[PDB]
Amino acid sequence: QQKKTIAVVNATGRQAASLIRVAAAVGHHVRAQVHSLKGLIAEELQAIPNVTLFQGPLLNNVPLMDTLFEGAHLAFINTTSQAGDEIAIGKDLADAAKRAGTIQHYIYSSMPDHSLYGPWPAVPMWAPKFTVENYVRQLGLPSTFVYAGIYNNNFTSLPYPLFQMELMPDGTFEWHAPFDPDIPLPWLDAEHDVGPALLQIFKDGPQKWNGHRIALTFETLSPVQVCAAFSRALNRRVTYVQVPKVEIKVNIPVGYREQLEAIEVVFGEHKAPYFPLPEFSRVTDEARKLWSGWRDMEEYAREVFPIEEEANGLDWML
Ligand SMILES: [Cl-]
Ligand SMILES: [Cl-]
Ligand SMILES: [Cl-]
Ligand SMILES: [Cl-]
Repeated sequence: QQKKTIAVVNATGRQAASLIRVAAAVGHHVRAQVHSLKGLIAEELQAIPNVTLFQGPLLNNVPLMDTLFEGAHLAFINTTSQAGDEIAIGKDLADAAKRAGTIQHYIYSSMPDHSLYGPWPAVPMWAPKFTVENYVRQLGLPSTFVYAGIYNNNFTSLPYPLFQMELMPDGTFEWHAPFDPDIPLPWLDAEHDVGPALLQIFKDGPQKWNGHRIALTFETLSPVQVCAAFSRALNRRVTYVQVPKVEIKVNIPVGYREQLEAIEVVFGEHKAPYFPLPEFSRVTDEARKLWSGWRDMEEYAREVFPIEEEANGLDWML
């Protein structure tokens, strides 16, 4: 009954773009911030009638935030550490949403602070989000926090850290990571499943979800199980190899290296849970109730992975 307007930031990011596409298709008007209008996705998103893009930085730009929230009733916020000041930006956005007065439900995409649950270090790009989560909880605005599982499409044969599905000379594939071969990890098809799940949270409403933490993951798989889904999907031998240090074969930003080293220690060295919150110990229950049509790792490897690889210029799929 009159779809409410949704405000979003980082519009071209996976989580935001997924929500935007489905929300607009069902009638929601969307107000989305993007750092720049250029780009395959930004251009794709601005061509959707129900969507309006507002280009500019979030860093020290509250005015843009006030503009974004004007006339909005719902918000889905996901920040990045890129411009630095992620905590600051997250608080400014929450304050801007409160000030707009019209936001009835504010969803923030949070991550754990591992050092709170054991003799473990805080993963640099995750812990900050939890801080923002604590802040948002204090605002007199209904809020819900989603914890995203590992994206299925992090996988690529390009020489990128942690999630390379390396193509060997013999046509076989190998995934090398510090993750214990058998401890199940939480996965997520961002493209297809983030959008529908977030929309159901909005449909259910703030009385049901105010204050809740939801694990946005629809299936748990150990690395060994992931490789077998790929092997089964591509009819190729795909095997997992546990490695102490992440193989970093290309140059990466300083902050990303620190993130990876934290990962070597937390999952490699300590074998700590991905979601170390007591609430998340099935961890997939709520997510599946929210969106029944979620896709698994085998469908990704077989139906999307080949196309994404060809799009990146790879030829193994001929
Ligand atoms: Cl609505
Ligand atoms: Cl438009
Ligand atoms: Cl509150
Ligand atoms: Cl490089």
